[PDB]
Amino acid sequence: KKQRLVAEAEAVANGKSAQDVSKKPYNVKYGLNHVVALIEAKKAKLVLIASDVDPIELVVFLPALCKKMGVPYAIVKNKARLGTVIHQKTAAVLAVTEVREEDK
Amino acid sequence: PSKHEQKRILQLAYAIR
Amino acid sequence: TKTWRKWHVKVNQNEKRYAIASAVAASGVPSLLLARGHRIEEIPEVPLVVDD
Amino acid sequence: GAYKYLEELAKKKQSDVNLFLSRVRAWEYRQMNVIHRASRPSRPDKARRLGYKAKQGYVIYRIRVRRGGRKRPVPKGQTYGKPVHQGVNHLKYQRSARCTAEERVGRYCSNLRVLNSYWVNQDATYKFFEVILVDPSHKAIRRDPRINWIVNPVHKHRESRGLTSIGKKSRGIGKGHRFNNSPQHATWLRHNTLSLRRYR
Amino acid sequence: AIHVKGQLPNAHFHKDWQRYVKTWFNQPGRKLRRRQARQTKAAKIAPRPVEAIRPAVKPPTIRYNMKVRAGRGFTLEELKAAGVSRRVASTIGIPVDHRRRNRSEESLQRNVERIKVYLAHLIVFPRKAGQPKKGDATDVSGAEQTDVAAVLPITQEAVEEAKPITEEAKNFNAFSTLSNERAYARYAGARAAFQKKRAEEA
Amino acid sequence: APGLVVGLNKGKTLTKRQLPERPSRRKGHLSKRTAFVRSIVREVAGFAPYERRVMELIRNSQDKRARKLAKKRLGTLKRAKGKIEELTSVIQSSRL
RNA sequence: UUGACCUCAAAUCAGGUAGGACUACGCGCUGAACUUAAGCAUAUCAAUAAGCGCAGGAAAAGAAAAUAACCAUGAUUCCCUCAGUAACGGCGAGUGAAGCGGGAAAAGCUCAAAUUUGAAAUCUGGCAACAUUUCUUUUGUUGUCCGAGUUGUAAUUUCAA
RNA sequence: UUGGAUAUGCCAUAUAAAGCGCUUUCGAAGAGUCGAGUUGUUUGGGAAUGCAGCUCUAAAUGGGUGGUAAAUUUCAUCUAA
Repeated sequence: KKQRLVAEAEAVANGKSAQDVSKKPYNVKYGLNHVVALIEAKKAKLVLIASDVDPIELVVFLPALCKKMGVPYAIVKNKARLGTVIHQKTAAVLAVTEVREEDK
Repeated sequence: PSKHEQKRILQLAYAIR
Repeated sequence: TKTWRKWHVKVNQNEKRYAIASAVAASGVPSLLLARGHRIEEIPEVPLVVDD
Repeated sequence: GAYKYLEELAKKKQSDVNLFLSRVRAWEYRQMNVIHRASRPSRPDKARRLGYKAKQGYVIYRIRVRRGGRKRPVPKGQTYGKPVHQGVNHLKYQRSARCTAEERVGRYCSNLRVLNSYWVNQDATYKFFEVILVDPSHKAIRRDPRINWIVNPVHKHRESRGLTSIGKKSRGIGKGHRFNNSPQHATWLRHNTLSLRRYR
Repeated sequence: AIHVKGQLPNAHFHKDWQRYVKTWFNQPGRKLRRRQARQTKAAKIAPRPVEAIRPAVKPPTIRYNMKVRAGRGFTLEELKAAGVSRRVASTIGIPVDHRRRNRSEESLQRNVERIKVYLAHLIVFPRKAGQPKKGDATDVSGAEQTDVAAVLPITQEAVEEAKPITEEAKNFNAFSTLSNERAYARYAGARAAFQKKRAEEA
Repeated sequence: APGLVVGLNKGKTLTKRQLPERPSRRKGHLSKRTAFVRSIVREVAGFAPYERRVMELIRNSQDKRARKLAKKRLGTLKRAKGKIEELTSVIQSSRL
């Protein structure tokens, strides 16, 4: 992120199209509030729930929420695997909302 | 484009200058 | 002895004004000035009024 | 966000989910110490709405307080006085167990400021509470304009002087006629003072 | 043990009252202290008046509703009518009372013309000297510390003087009307019940 | 009565204004997100044991007994009646 | 098998903080009896003394889950008044507020609950640079690493909206 | 030594931010907490004034309060945890 900001900052200093030099990011979505909001907004395409969220109330409603909203969801093993995907120690839930055409 | 990065872009451009 | 003893004492404002007017009237009588102890045996007039 | 779901789920604490979680949590909290540091809040949204931010300088402690009324510490249950003072058993502490939990944790962590606290569990012997604490010497706290006020020396031991939410509740702070005893010593001292003016 | 003429004694002096006797020997000292603090505030706050403008309101009881006193602040409805935003009113010395409201057009107008008089007589310095923005005065040489009461006092409603006697006033039994209205209000609840019971019975 | 101290419309008549609606008075109005979330939580959690007992009584058609039990559980008859109508709505919807 | 994470430990680890005194006035807890009722048990003394805890230069209280029933008022505090009144009381001895109104002073606001999601935008610390000083004694800035943080730190919103 | 102005000097990316105005709109608002019973203790609060213990435990124009308890129906006011 720092490199991209530096590169685009040099682009602005050289007075070129900074808004079009970059491309829309394609990445997994994370964060409990962010993922829950995406599921309610029907933007989530796939939901992966950590199996051992220590306060279980944080995810206990998610299977019922995903079922009502018609969002495909899975309970995957361990919080740390989801964390290492998003470069964290922990991730309660991950969400896939958009992918590339080869991965459709 | 993301506005908060646009502010960050201006900050880094100022630092480089 | 206590501090909450009554030290200050109320007088009706009208009676305060009565006394002030009576004292000013008394100051206008040469006999009362001599009796009270003033050496006015040589002053020109009572009330003694001087220029501004 | 998920905090809305957490709040409405916590309202339903006679559900099978909450009853099961109450059983297992009460068991493991009894197996720990009476006062033990909580790694994270067990009710993150309850702590969140009470003032807990998830950054350095904020601390959570769990404490279990023995329930019931107060027992007069008189020896052998004897009072030595008029019969209107012979009660020993059915007497009540005027501060809540939530106040007692806060003040025992405040003594345990003398370097911290007691922000607030919340109920987390109970059984026939204990009520379990989690106390939100703030480090006033931490720079992350000292540089946050939303929490600097607790660094000021007038907020040392808020819970001990009755300045926490439950503390103000216990001493009857409130607006209106229902209280009217309000600050008790202040209100009692206000009338019982005999104002003798100079001119009278 | 009480044998003299007069009323039965009622002295509430069975506590330790001497512990809490309050004396007023510092009354002249406090008065001078309040004077000095008031003058210190007057000199420190610049041309700005020492007292902010206040609205004209009516006390809330039958004993006092015929009088006009000073309120706390102007309502958001009054500020909108006078053309002043709530963000700038606090900056130019107009208090804001978000709790009060204008249940009558009379109270609304009363305070609107108060704000209009204040705005007409107010000199607002430009934030940066020499650059008058909107609302800023062009000349501020004549700025002075004046009294808001002198500029805009609280005015009391004055009853109209003699007026002619009309025939509808001549044919008006005041006492009978008072008795009839009191009885009408007293038994209005019973009438509503009777009209109800009549409806289901019918 | 208008302008006569005593009566039904007692008091001085000084035009009238329509006060703006205060946002605080909107409290108690059921929101769309709140209704959605509470439906999710009800599905996730279920009912309390006394709510279950009341629903059985409503099913067996002891309306007075269910009302008296709900008042015993909740404390006030108003809250009891609200709970009965809440639980009978649950019964009707589940039959639907 | 190595790893990741969680939980829990250790160190004369790096840097901090707490106690004690003071206590006239502040906030609490705990808590009598002598006394009065011409006895005395409810009551009174007194929500006092003693005891205990915790503050400040003031404290506490404070921007209405407040009054009122008006033509309506409008955070809190204090003064005068309400008022020895409404009321409580072996309705005995006794006790006993509040709204209004006048004044002193006036000042308002902050979060939780919102997807930044085309971008954790947030922050402690280590290091190195500068700068600054009531001050070589003080207080910061910028860069760079390590961490904290998505089990939620910034921005935006607080119902007056 | 300090204070608020003043003269200019320099640094400052408004590529920003903000008030105001209309929305056919929407508007998230704090739970073993409110409330109820009960037992103590308090109050001038008397059919419980506040606080506390125990038992039961809400709600969504819902919840408080309107100083005689109850059911019911309106009206004001305010928006706790």
